[PDB]
Amino acid sequence: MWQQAIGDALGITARNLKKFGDRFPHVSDGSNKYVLNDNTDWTDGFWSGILWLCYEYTGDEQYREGAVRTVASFRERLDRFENLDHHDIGFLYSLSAKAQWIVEKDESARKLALDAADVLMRRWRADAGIIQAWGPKGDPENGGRIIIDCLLNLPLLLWAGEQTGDPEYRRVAEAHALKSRRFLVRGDDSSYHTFYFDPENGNAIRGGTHQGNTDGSTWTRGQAWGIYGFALNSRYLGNADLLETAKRMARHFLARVPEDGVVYWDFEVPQEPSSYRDSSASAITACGLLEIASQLDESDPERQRFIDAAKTTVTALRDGYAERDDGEAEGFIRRGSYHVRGGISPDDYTIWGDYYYLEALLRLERGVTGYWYERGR
Repeated sequence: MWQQAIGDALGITARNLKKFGDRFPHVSDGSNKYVLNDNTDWTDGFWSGILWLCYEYTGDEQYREGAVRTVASFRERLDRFENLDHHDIGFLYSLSAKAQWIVEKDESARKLALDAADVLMRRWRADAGIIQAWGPKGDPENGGRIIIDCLLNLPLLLWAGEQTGDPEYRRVAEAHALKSRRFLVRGDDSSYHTFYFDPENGNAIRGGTHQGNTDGSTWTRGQAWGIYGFALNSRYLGNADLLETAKRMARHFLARVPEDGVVYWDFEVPQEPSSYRDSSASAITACGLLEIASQLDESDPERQRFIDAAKTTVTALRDGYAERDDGEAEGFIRRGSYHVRGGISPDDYTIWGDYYYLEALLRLERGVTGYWYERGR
């Protein structure tokens, strides 16, 4: 049921590793080819994650060697602080360095992830009680702004806290998660993409976005980050309120899934075929649904409901969006969208969409849960 889907991903990945060399895929732009970078964006970790997932599934050394090389690249990136003055250190290092520690207990990789967690900790703004998402400290524009995507960067901090025994990691992560719940999540279970606070006292100013259709709309990837994000923090914090929020956001998302089973880029624009989609949002949600289900009691009927919804989503992605390994295609799923309003790769491969699609497949087929937290823990 999932073997063929994984098989195509494995083949595409093997081909890509040989073609990309030491460079990293980010997104495609009008073709079946990825545009690469030299480990300078916020998405490089997803490539590492894909490599580790392929290794876990196959045991094929080619994937491990590729992943190990990306980890070496990440050490170099951290030690020269190249484009890391933002909150995405989690996406970057949880899926690469922490991932290697989770996969084979490599002490060097563990150290690198810990070093990265320290740099992320400096994104915390005590006066505002939030982790600053973008820009330098005190930035007039984004100095007191949080983004819902940040929930996925907290796992690195939480993991580090459990590794070191330093209570500050969890304190900072928990505060940010709770602040995100109160101000990013809406009363109808939808969500804002970003939220602004007064840098001086942390008081709420307003919610808004630059990637969703409007400040009051529902950017689907943003909603997806909430679903998986609140569920991941729920696990680490044993916080029932965050799990409840994950469930609420998931139900909201599920009720707005179109006919073919894959969402449009925003829930509040006409849900019409000529409109852009965001396969990555559906991929992220599939993982979030499975994560939520894993935290529910086996006697809870909604548990199997979410599991089945995740399966339906992955099948929808496979059937209508997945690329077959035709020796040319470089992405797993089509029609992801980076920045629709900005006209940036609105109908393309997204390395994060590819990563979550594969993580969902690995979860369903092997019970492999990715690299957000330790296994059997």
